[PDB]
Amino acid sequence: DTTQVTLIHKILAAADERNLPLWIGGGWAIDARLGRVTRKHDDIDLTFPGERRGELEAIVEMLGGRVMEELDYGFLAEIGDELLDCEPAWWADEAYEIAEAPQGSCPEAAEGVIAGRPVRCNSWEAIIWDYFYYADEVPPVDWPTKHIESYRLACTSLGAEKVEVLRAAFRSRYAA
Ligand SMILES: NC[C@H]1O[C@H](O[C@H]2[C@H](O)[C@@H](O[C@H]3O[C@H](CO)[C@@H](O)[C@H](N)[C@H]3O)[C@H](N)C[C@@H]2N)[C@H](N)C[C@@H]1O
Ligand SMILES: Nc1ncnc2c1ncn2[C@@H]1O[C@H](COP(=O)(O)CP(=O)(O)OP(=O)(O)O)[C@@H](O)[C@H]1O
Ligand SMILES: [Mn+2]
Ligand SMILES: [Mn+2]
Repeated sequence: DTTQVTLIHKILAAADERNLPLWIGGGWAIDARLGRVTRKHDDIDLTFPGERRGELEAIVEMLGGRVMEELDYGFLAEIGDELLDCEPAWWADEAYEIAEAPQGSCPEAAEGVIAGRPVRCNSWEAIIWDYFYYADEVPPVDWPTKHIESYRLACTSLGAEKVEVLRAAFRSRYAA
């Protein structure tokens, strides 16, 4: 909705002012890379420089929100009725990287668009990688249609063959 889109704009405007890079992830990242809103989104997934967490928290608080909960992978924040699902990325040689994700997870270039404005967003590979973790908890056939359709859309955008090679790499990484 306009509330989320406006909120995304406000968060990134504030981050830009501090030269704080933030990467849109998850469902909004798919829509950003496509340059098209495809459905309603339940939250906003964000990736932030882990060593600058305080700056993202300060922006959340500046916008009238609060940190709500710590997660195994990051933290949960709330601005009004909108949920922000935040994960750190850590400096790895010459770029920020999400822990355990494929290299290039956090490109410096803005490769997506939301409401006409370029935005940084996680790579297709990083977006798809998180579905592999999900598949390991819940069989894909048992996913809500939301997740099935989002997955298939991301898959088609990147290329099915690239996805199946990536999935083989995931299986190899976590094989036991
Ligand atoms: N990078 C390593 C991590 O990757 C994945 O986490 C991913 C989480 O599963 C993602 O969170 C998802 O799962 C959580 C519940 O775990 C939901 O609350 C949330 N809305 C949903 O988006 C979150 N938004 C991104 C994160 N990369 C793995 N599930 C855990 C792993 O430690
Ligand atoms: N219980 C769970 N365990 C692990 N990964 C999960 C998960 N639930 C969701 N995920 C993964 O997290 C990513 C997206 O998470 P969610 O934010 O909950 C939905 P989404 O694709 O962002 O749509 P949305 O825009 O409506 O939020 C996908 O990779 C999905 O597979
Ligand atoms: Mn989401
Ligand atoms: Mn989420």
